[PDB]
Amino acid sequence: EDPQLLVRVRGGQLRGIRLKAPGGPVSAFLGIPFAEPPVGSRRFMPPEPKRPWSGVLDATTFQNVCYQYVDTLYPGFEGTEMWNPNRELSEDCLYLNVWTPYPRPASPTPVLIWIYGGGFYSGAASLDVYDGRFLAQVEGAVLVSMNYRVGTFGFLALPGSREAPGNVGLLDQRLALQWVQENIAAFGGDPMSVTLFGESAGAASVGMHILSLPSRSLFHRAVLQSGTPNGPWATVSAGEARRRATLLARLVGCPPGGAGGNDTELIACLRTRPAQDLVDHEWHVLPQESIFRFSFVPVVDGDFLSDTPEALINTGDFQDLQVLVGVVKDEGSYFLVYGVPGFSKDNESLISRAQFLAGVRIGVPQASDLAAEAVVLHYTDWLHPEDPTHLRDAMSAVVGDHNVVCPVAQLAGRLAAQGARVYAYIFEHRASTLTWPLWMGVPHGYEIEFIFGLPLDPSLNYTTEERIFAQRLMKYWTNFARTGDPNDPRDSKSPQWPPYTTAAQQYVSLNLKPLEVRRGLRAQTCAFWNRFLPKLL
Amino acid sequence: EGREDPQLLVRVRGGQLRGIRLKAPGGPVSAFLGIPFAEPPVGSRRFMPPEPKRPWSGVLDATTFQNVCYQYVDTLYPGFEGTEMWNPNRELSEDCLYLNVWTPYPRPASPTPVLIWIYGGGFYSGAASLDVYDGRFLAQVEGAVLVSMNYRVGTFGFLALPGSREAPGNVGLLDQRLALQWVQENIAAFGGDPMSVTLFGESAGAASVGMHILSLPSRSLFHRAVLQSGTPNGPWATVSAGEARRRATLLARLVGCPGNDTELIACLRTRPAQDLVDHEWHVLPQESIFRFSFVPVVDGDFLSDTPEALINTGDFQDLQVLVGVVKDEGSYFLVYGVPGFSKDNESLISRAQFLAGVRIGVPQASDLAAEAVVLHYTDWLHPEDPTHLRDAMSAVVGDHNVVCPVAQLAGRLAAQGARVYAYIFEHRASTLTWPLWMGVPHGYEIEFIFGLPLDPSLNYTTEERIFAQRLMKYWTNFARTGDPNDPRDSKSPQWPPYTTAAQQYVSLNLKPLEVRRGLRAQTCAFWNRFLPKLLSA
Repeated sequence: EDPQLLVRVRGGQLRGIRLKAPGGPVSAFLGIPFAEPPVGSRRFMPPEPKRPWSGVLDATTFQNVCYQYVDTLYPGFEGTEMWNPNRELSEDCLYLNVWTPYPRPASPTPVLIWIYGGGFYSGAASLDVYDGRFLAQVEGAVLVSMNYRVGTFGFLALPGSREAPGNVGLLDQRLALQWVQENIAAFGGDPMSVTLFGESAGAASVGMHILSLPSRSLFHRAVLQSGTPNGPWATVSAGEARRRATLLARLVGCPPGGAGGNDTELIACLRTRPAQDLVDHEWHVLPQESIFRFSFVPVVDGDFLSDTPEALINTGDFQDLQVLVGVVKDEGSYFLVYGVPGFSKDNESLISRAQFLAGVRIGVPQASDLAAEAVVLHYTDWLHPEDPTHLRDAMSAVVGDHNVVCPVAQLAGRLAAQGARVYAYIFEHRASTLTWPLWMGVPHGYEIEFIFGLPLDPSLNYTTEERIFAQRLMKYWTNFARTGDPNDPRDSKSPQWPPYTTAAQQYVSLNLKPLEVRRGLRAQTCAFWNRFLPKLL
Repeated sequence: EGREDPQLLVRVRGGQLRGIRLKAPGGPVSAFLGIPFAEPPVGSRRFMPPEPKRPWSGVLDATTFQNVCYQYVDTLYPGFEGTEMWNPNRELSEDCLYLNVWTPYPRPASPTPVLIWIYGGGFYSGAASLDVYDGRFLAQVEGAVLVSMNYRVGTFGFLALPGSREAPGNVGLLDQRLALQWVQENIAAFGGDPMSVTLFGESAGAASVGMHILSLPSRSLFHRAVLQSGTPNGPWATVSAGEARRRATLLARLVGCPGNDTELIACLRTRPAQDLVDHEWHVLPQESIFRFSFVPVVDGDFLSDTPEALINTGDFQDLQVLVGVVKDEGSYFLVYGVPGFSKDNESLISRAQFLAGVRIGVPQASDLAAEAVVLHYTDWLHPEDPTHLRDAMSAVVGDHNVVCPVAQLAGRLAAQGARVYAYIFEHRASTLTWPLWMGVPHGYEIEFIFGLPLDPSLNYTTEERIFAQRLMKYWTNFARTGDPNDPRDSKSPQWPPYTTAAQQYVSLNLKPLEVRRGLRAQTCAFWNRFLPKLLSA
């Protein structure tokens, strides 16, 4: 009966479990509920605060993973499985986790809050790669992660309606952030030094808390890894959200043969369907064949997001904000295998020129013929117009540039111009344990395990250099949480990480060599995506 | 005759000529200067095809250059060598259809390869009698027979009412062709070999050479071609029938000339030559640079279709061709009409001046096309940087008008079965009078090819004297064999053919031949493949 594992939060008492990290113990409080389960009449609805409970709630195990699509492209392949749910699915999933140092910090400690990715259609706070025991132990961080609704359950909107207003997955996140303001002190976290971090759709979510006023009072700093609120995939208009919602309805027999009058009736019908029925048809609502496009995503609703994220980053005022943003070396490789003909994890996917032109209409699905051609003409190496290696690598780059790198460059530029303090990075180390082929390089998400400190687990078989690398990254991130600046006060000469600016455009390479400072982030090519391409439409 | 030099009396089809013995550095040469090849195109013959020169009686004196064809005389910079060197150096007259021959002394016993020079001047100026076209060095050092002709420029050679009998257009091209015919019939009198005739020319001379390649009746008159910094395809070398009619009609109005093409032309014929020169520049549809009012027309006669159409669909089996560019094709005309630019300072310009310069250098571009140019050539790390802008302005004009047309031509020709050799000339004359920033402007390779540095009274450096010999060797080797390489000397590095697969070309400078690949390949994809489509929107 360890009093270190016994905490009273506002809703009552919790019992944690004592977990072991390589260099000592950590206290963990797993599966704490922060909301009423969003089930039955509450499906598609904003989350409500969890009611207080009697006695001592057992918070010693991860709670259920939110209901979602499960990947079966390569069944039993570690590459894909590591992202799949590692707990039972259930709409009753609004739970968070807290790792803290053992014994619980003497003074108030900066808090990191993690927001998983998964395209807004998948993910869970309980995956091995998001294990916060290492940051808690080695760096003394209080780490929090939360589940949020994904797919139709988190993101299906009939904008304007009372019963399905959209963005509820994001509100799940916001409620977990409120939960932290009110309760993290009890675990010895500092509600006054809260840093959000997230990757891919997680990073997009972080960016939305930045652009949504009611979230701004709940954190002080942000880290966006390989994702942004602006750009092609992360939001949809009200019009288009209505369209997919009503189309998902029609596809699952809602309403019987009316069909729709109003939203009230349509939503009522949608609530009566088994979770897996919605999910069965989640993927049939996209307007085009595509990759890096996802059916149910935050919506520009004039509420959570008062205007488009583009509009909001152009005019916002980010004076008292520190932000850390970066991308990996190969943002685009991963999704190629999910629907670009010619691509597979098994061979080396040396593609033809025709496969490349058809792959571009899939990668830039909203591109008109002329825009399509601009992209091809830009990305072809004219010295070797037909070399299959070049063509395979350019395909990857089209997707990564369009979806991640250029949106990130755009965000970094705007935030810096409007007064934020920005640090930017590219991550270039391919993990030795990686099970994807070499041609995919460093795919998105394969930095997370390093930031989270997994290589410090002797049992996991990372090279000894990788362990030292991971130590560095955890220092950068937690220094950034502590101070707003990833640089290490005690340390010199081994170069400083300079702020990113519109003028100098400096970012650093994160790999096994010490920091290298580079200038301009795909600057010519992003001028193409961010300045010319819009104008061509 | 009786008392004069036996080597200097020659008979041609039209009569008897007395040439002159001239000093070259390494010995004497024979020159026959001002041989008439046409009836003077005056009075009622203005705007009409040339007629062969009627035979004459007695011995025609061919010891001095003849008239220069009537043209605009530049005065932008009085006393300034850099511009003066291109200015007429004999009387301006419409009676200008003369040509010049240089051969060894004594004339060679066996037939010698003939090189025929076609001067540039944008189709509005030029003269075979400029110092930099002095044939004596190629004649003396390489034993070449060199021939150069005057051809009508400006209105006199190019004003066209397409379809009319009295001003069909392209007559300047016809003067050139008439001199090619004269060489066929008469060059053997001089020891020239009519079965080994190589055309070389620079700028509008190069575009001229290319017109002859593309025009069947000119085809039988030569075997090999050199095009220096110019092409028959591209934005300035030709105008449509419509546009030619429009400029001709406007010029007519501007000088007081009112259905009938007949009475319009008849009226133009009564106008003094200087009147047409005075209005020559007022007929261009836009403010521009690298655009000329009267240039070859696509008449469906001389040019059976556009040059672009004829290069794509023509069979170039029998053709060996040398093509190339200088380091800075665009710098020269920047001082003529892009505000910000000058010979007398370093011409650092602003972003505003650059955007304006782009509308002037690419006068046919829509707003969108122009914004594509500006996007492409902006350096997004240093987008306001005046040195880069100044150089980018040069590159836009140079690439659009010369470097990319040359690549499109080299490519199409190589694919249609021609042997193509390619170069970029990079040596700046030690004597050049333009400021440093202009680099190697077009035209400044010419004095090297013709071997002027061999005249010890000319102030070139010793390495320039050797470099000139190298180039004269390349050119006359090319004329001799269709291969610029020295057949024995496998010691020196080989100039390989340009091919679509490897796109090889050589650098010409003081260092030995170095081999490079792709001619602005990426950038030329922009001008040659993309930009056309953006001009179908």
